[PDB]
Amino acid sequence: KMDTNQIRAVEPAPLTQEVSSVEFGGSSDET
Amino acid sequence: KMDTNQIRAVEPAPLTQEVSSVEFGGSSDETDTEGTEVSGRKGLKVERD
Amino acid sequence: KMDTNQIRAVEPAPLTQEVSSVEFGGSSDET
Amino acid sequence: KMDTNQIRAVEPAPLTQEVSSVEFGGSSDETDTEGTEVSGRKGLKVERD
Amino acid sequence: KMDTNQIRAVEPAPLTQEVSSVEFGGSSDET
Amino acid sequence: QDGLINVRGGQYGRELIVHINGKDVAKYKIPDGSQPEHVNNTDAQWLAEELAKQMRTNLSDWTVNVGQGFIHVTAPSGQQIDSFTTKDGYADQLINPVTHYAQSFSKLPPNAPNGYMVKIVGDASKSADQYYVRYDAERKVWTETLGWNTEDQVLWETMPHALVRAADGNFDFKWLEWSPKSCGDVDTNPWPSFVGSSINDVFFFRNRLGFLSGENIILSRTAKYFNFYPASIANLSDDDPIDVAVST
Amino acid sequence: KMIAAQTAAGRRQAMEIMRQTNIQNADLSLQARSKLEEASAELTSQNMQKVQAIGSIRAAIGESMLEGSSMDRIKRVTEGQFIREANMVTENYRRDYQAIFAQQLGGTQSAASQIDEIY
Amino acid sequence: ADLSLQARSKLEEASAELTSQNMQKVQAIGSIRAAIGESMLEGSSMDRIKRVTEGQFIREANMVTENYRRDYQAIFAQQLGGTQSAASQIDEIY
Repeated sequence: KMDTNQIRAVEPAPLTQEVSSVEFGGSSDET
Repeated sequence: KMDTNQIRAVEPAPLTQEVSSVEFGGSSDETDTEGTEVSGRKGLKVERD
Repeated sequence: KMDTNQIRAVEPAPLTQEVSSVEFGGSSDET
Repeated sequence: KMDTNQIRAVEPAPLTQEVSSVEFGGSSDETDTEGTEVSGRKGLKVERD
Repeated sequence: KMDTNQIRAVEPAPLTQEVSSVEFGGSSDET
Repeated sequence: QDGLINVRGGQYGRELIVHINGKDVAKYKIPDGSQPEHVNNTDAQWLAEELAKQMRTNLSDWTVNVGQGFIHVTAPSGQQIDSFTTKDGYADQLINPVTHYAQSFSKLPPNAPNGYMVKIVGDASKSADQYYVRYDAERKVWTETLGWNTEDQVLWETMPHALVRAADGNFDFKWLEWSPKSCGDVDTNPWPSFVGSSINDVFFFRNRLGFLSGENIILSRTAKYFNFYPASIANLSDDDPIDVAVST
Repeated sequence: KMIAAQTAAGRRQAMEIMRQTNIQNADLSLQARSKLEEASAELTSQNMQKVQAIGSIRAAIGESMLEGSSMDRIKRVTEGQFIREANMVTENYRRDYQAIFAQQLGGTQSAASQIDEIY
Repeated sequence: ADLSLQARSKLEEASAELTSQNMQKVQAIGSIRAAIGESMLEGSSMDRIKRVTEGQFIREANMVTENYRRDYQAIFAQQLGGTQSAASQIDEIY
């Protein structure tokens, strides 16, 4: 059971995705 | 021009006390149905008069 | 020990309580 | 100049109900294909008429 | 006990639902 | 034949449209909400009433009644729905159609009528989890029930009988009243596999009534001797009966 | 004429502040429905574990060949544990509703005082 | 337009989760397929436990899709809320 024991110790990480959002400021009008 | 007291008199929708949910089979047990729900040898036994 | 083993697998959740609070805005007076 | 009704009439893009994904081999099973998918001795047995 | 051992390794997730809310900015009236 | 419409609140000014057989039945637009009088127009109950009244006029007979938070539509038994969809004029969570086929148990109406059957088919491809649930009105809960067109009982005339000593001391020889299947349809809840073959032997394995059909062992539930069917299509209870056909 | 325009501005300002709090109040009403669904989905998930656990308990008591009042009790108690936490899920939803119901009300009263002050 | 791109982002985040749950689905179901074959019991009961376990994984995918669906609903509403707020404010300018 050497193959089964070691592969159980592999444990790769899932690392789910993460995304953010963009921004805009805007302006104030004079005259 | 709206009404002064009309805004205040308005109230939100009232409380809903219970939330509906799925009840999977096997949760119900020991009801009042005459159908045989008594289990084990207790159901098979019948008293002698 | 069938009864003791299975009851240990029951594990109901405590689900402690949680409550929030109301908010009032107020008004600004003019003249 | 714009039209204040025109801004209100604009609505966002509609809902997309389902999201695409990958089905790695082995997820599909027990389909309607005539090809032999029934497994074990059940598939090898044949009834008599 | 092959059936019981492997099924215990299945472990699907709960995935409780999560919701957000809408927002309205409001407007300031001039003259 | 029957349908439902959820109601959630309308969010003040979104066009609500109902499609019945391709017709834009009962189109209604909530107002903006500036006046306090418009505040009454957002609650879920009043939307159910208003949409029903327009639905009555557009549809010939189509007996329609409204519950605490839904709208129930019944076809006149002449023509079926054949197309049931609604437009919120918003994100979907204002009014969504509720047919008899839900994708998920989460996507279910809270209120529903007294008896409403729903087939939750999570994936069309897969037999999977195509279990039926039916609403109970006395307590606001959905209880799973077997399929609509399926038959739940064996004849009881060909199934084994029992010789029972009565209370008075005399002996009765009755048939055994078994339990109707109450979990799923014939495809998802198959027959006990002795319904076509004779029963060879009877025994009592560990608190289970046991039958030997032609080739396969059939054991009942642990508690219930006469119940040979699993309790639930999903989430098997570990008490459910076992049916195994010896390989070899 | 100028004073009439200012009063016309005053009422239209009241229209928007009332409309804004109405949108927010209708928002929370939809949010209340969302919290009902979240609680409802939790109750089904708790119900899924309940029937498996209670179904498992029924299996061993039947095979225990002992029966009696005590074995009826252990099933009775562990069934009670699932019910009491199921009630608390409903109670937590009520606590959530009471807060947002109050929060909706607070906005209406806040809008009422401001509108009355404008004119 | 930001939230519209954000909706697309949430779609592909959910899509990535769907594949991640799916690759565990085939390993778990594939593991059961072996034991059922090795059990030599066969019969209706064995087809059930694979069916029930497969049912759990399909419920997993349905809820992920549902969570994205109401994720879209919240930001669809938020986009619309900004549009109406802009419409009213623009109207008051004139």
